[PDB]
This record gives sequence, structure tokens and C-alpha cells, in this order.
Amino acid sequence: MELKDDDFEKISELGAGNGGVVFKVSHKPSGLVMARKLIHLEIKPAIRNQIIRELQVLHECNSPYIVGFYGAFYSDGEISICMEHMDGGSLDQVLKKAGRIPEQILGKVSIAVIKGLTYLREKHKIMHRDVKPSNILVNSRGEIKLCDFGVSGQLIDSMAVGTRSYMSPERLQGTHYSVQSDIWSMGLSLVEMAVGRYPIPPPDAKELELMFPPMAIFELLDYIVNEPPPKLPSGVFSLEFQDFVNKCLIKNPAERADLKQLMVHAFIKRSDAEEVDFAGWLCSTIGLN
Amino acid sequence: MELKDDDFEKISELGAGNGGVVFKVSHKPSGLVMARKLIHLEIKPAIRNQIIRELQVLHECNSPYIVGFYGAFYSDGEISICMEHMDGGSLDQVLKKAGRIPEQILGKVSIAVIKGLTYLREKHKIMHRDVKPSNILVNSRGEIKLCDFGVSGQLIDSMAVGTRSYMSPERLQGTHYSVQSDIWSMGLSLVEMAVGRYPIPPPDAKELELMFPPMAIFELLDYIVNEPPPKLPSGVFSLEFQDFVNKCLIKNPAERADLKQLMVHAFIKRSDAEEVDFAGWLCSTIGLN
Ligand SMILES: Nc1ncnc2c1ncn2[C@@H]1O[C@H](COP(=O)(O)OP(=O)(O)OP(=O)(O)O)[C@@H](O)[C@H]1O
Ligand SMILES: Nc1ncnc2c1ncn2[C@@H]1O[C@H](COP(=O)(O)OP(=O)(O)OP(=O)(O)O)[C@@H](O)[C@H]1O
Ligand SMILES: C#Cc1ccc(Nc2c(C(=O)NOCCO)ccc(F)c2F)c(F)c1
Ligand SMILES: C#Cc1ccc(Nc2c(C(=O)NOCCO)ccc(F)c2F)c(F)c1
Ligand SMILES: [Mg+2]
Ligand SMILES: [Mg+2]
Repeated sequence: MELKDDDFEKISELGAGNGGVVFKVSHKPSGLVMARKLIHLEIKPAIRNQIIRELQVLHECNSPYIVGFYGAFYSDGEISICMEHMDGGSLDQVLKKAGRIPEQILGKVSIAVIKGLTYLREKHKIMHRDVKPSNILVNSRGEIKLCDFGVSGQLIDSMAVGTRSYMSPERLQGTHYSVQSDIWSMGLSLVEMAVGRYPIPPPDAKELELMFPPMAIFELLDYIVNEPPPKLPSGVFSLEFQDFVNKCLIKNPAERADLKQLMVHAFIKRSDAEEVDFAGWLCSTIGLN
Repeated sequence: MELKDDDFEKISELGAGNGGVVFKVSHKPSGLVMARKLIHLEIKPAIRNQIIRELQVLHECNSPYIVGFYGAFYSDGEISICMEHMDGGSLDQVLKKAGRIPEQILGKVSIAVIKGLTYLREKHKIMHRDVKPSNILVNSRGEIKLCDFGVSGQLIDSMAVGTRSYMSPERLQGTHYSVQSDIWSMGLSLVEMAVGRYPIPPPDAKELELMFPPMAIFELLDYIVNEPPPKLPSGVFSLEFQDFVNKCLIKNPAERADLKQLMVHAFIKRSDAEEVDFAGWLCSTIGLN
């Protein structure tokens, strides 16, 4: 069925940031609860046709690790992307409440991210481009899915920050970046969720004991590309997880682990095995099910 | 009269970017054409009262060089700032069409900016914080006014980028910045409008002759704080304008010119004297009057 502006009805507001507003909506003719993302864009008719036509490939994006897509269209000054409503929200949202996402669970996250990235690369020849806790979605059925990946060249162009950056050193420095940049993003995301806060600058010997000031735009980006990469605090995380993130946060794109190598890493092998009630942990900490 | 959401009616859309949408609207009970800025904010009732109460000082901001303020209020997920409709739009908008704003005119711009900054500092003890071509507004009566200055501490907090930066070296580096940061912003704005493009990185010897690739976030900010400041191309601009911007773009906050010193600089003295049809030049280049 073809999606249309007058066929929708706002329920609530799921969040916003840097270009998009997403509402929990209801598709009147189908009865389906949906998440609708609106991106306000002052765009000429000809090249918003391109964006809509380019977003049609999302119909061919089927994977348990990728958010379902229903439709995309343009309506008076906004393009609409209609996707599956994830009732658990984003990992950045569950982190606020959790305070800290346990290593066991983060392993189930890593698996999903690595499988999601892999699907997009192998079957669609695209990198994600914006991997961060807010672009990773969860639900009550325990599914962990990626959204907001780069399907549309022209939409990337049309929008082209803040004070938190998950961009790789090579991407911050120039145009010489590619799929390996997503590994850094995942790597850094996993450290953040582990310790409970954005891991740059690293916490001091006192803050380390405490848990267990805001940085300026240049101070932050300078730290990323020049000062040694963030590490997982030792002792309280397994040597398996540590090696995983360390291999992820290698500054050099070519020295850095890839999806292939990460898929067969000790931590993932260990995480595939483990019997964990994700849905249980998720709903119990966010008060849902 | 007290401003209200149901009392307004959308005419057109004037623009958007990084938090705000501004519509040309009509205030039904007064008949006044207005510019209404909406800032979408997920904010607790208690601290959106603060923002609204803090924006009331804008009622006491009266100056020919500051955009008129009518009212501010909150309405279902957005705070509204209602200001004078400037029919000429922003300097960044007139630059697109002009291609280059003549030195003579930029002198009338400088005067307004320096008088606008001065008013805000002396009479209200506030710095602007976001001086750039888009925050400088013009109209058909030839008025040149500033908007989007920092009246509200809590609103600054609530919003706290892109790929063009007008932030001073000291502000990009830390919290050790103040009113002198606005001078850099003005300084850099004036170079941009003069030559026709954002002046970092500087144009090469070939591009200089031609007129008369996009930079990554770190490459750009690294250039600002480390590499020598931008200069006005010699020969085709007066020695008076050159010294003005040079004195504005001194990397050191304390070595940099202030509002006092700039007010009595040769270029402003010269610009105060000159008889220029701004309204004429403006309307003629943007097709209005
Ligand atoms: N399909 C969805 N299901 C449930 N919640 C969603 C969905 N899509 C987005 N959200 C929620 O809406 C919020 C806003 O997402 P949006 O993509 O607009 O910005 P963001 O990813 O949070 O941050 P940024 O703008 O910095 O990328 C997310 O944090 C998420 O909690
Ligand atoms: N009072 C006004 N009168 C006429 N036009 C306006 C007025 N206020 C804003 N505009 C127009 O709306 C546009 C959007 O302004 P807004 O403050 O939302 O973002 P911006 O200043 O353009 O860019 P940024 O978001 O990067 O600061 C401006 O470029 C300007 O042309
Ligand atoms: C399932 C699904 C799904 C995939 C992509 C986007 N959106 C985007 C975004 C995007 O949403 N970026 O983040 C917006 C705010 O940071 C950017 C470029 C692009 F081509 C897209 F298709 C989406 F919505 C949903
Ligand atoms: C006349 C007038 C006038 C003065 C200030 C703001 N707006 C702001 C902004 C603002 O608009 N920033 O830019 C928004 C997008 O970059 C930020 C902080 C603050 F306290 C304000 F009052 C405005 F609207 C109009
Ligand atoms: Mg997102
Ligand atoms: Mg503005």
C-alpha cells in the first residue's frame, strides 16, 4: 500500500535532533502503529524526487537486524520516512535509565550491530555512516535493530554535529574514509554504554573508583585524532571484551579490525553461546513489559 | 498585547536551520506581519518557564540596530519567539544573489554590527554569541539589524554546528572566551561577504584571479586555531578595510581590537561619512522595491 500524508494521525512524539522529528503515528487505513521521521528540507522539486526514489531501496532491506521500512514520501516542506515502531526506543535512551548496560548484554548488541553492518555491506554495498547509541533501536521482543544508515546519496548531501562525536579519526580528518569508519563508531558506542558516559576525555583514577566538565569542539576532536584511543577500564571487564573494543578503536583504518575478523573474535563467540534474557533485562530496566 | 498560538496564521516559510524554523506569519488580532521562530525542545515545564521569563528582557531591547521583539511563549513542544519581519532577509541570503557585497556597503554593515554589539553590551551586559551573515538582517527601509543573540542562559544550555564555523580560536579551544569572540565572528563574516565565499581555507593565486573542495570538520577547526588568520586579498580592497578586518582577526582575544577601538577606526570614520543608497543597492540586487 502506498503511504500518504492525510492517511496518518499523530499519537505522541518519540524524539528529535539535528534535522529530524519522529512521531509515534497511526496509519489509519492499515491500523498499523508506525514511527514517522520528518526531515524539513528547502529542496527543489527535481532533487526531492531523487531522494524519494533513492529511499525505495529500503523496501529491499529485510533483516532481523535492520529496522523495517514501510514507505517514504514528500509532504509540504518535509520528506517522510515511515518505519517500524520500536517500543523500547534507542540504546542512548535505555542507557539514561540503566546507568550502565552490562557486558553480557552489550555482547548481544555487538552481535546485532556486526550482523546489521554486514547485511548492509554484502547485500546492498552501503556503509552505515552514522553508528551511535541513538541509531541502534531495541524492542520488547528483544530485537536489536539499526536505523538511519546511508541509503540515499542525495539525502546525505542535502543535510551535510553538536559536541559528542562518534566519527572516526580518518573521517574527522578528510575524505579518505570508508566502511572501516563504522567499526570505530560501534567501538566507541560500546565503551560509552559500558562505563555510563561518553568516554572522551577518559575518566581519571578517582572517577574510575567513584563509578565502580564539558569539552570544547576543538579540544574534543583534537583528542580523538591525536591522543591515544579510549580503553575499557581494566579489572571490571573481561579480557575478551577489552580486546574486542581495543581492536575496534585502532586509529589506523587498515590496522583496525573489520566485520569479518570481528565476527570470529573471542567475545562474539562467547556472546553467541550465552543464554541471556535481553527482553527481560530491557523491559525490567525501562518499565515496559 | 499578549501573544498566543491560536492568534497566528502561517503565510510562508522564511527559512530554517539547527533548531529553529521561522515563518512569515500574520497576527490576526493586530493585523501585523511577523516573523515567528519555533524552537522544538523536549523540556520540563519548570525550565521552559525560565526560558520564557528570560526572553522577556527582549521587550527592553530597543535599538535601530536590533530586530524588534513582540513576544515569546510556549506551545505544545515548541517555544515561540516573535520578531519584526525583515523583508530583505539575511546577509547570507543577499550574498547568494549578489555574489559579492561591495566594500562601501560592508562598511554600512560593520557600523550596524558594531553599534548593535555595543548596545547589547553597554545597556544589557550581554555578548551576542552567534554573529554570522545569517544572524544579520536587512530590510527595504535600509535598516541593518542583529538577531539571535544570547539573552537566555537557559536557552543556550537547552540547545548546546555543521561545517562552516564562525567561532573564535579561543572559543573553539575552551571556556576562556567572552565579548571579544564576537569581533572575530564579525571579522570573518565581513571577509566572507567581501570575497563571495567562506574564507577558510584561503583561495589560491589562481582562484584570486578567477574571481576578480569541502573541508572536513577537523581540517577546518585545525586551520582556524593553528594556521595564520584569513586576510582580505590585496589591491582590490582599500588599505582601510584591510586594516579593519586584520585588527578583527587577531587570534589573541586581548591583542584583538574591541568595540571601542573599532568604533574610531579609519574605515568606520570613512563609512560614516559616505553617502550610500543601501536600500537602493539591496532591493535592486534582490528584486524587491
Ligand atoms: N523507529 C523508531 N522507533 C522508536 N523510536 C525511534 C525510532 N526512530 C527514532 N526513534 C527515537 O527518536 C529519537 C530521535 O531520532 P533522530 O534520528 O531524529 O535523532 P537521534 O538519532 O536521536 O540523534 P541525532 O540527530 O544526533 O542523530 C531517537 O533517539 C529514538 O529514541
Ligand atoms: N526576523 C526575520 N525576518 C526575516 N527573515 C528571517 C528572520 N529571522 C530569520 N529569518 C530567515 O530565516 C532563516 C533561518 O534562521 P535561523 O535562525 O533558523 O537559522 P540561521 O541563522 O539561518 O542558521 P543557523 O541555524 O546555522 O544559525 C535565516 O537565514 C533568515 O533568512
Ligand atoms: C529502516 C530505516 C531507515 C534508514 C535510513 C533512514 N534515514 C536516513 C538518514 C537519517 O535519518 N539520518 O539521521 C537523521 C538525524 O541525524 C540519513 C541519510 C539517509 F539516506 C537516510 F535514509 C531512516 F530514517 C530509517
Ligand atoms: C530580536 C531578537 C531575537 C533575539 C534572540 C533570539 N533567539 C535566541 C537564540 C537563537 O535564536 N539562536 O539561533 C537559533 C538557531 O541557530 C539562542 C539563544 C537565545 F537566548 C535566544 F533568545 C531570537 F530568535 C530573536
Ligand atoms: Mg537517529
Ligand atoms: Mg539565525
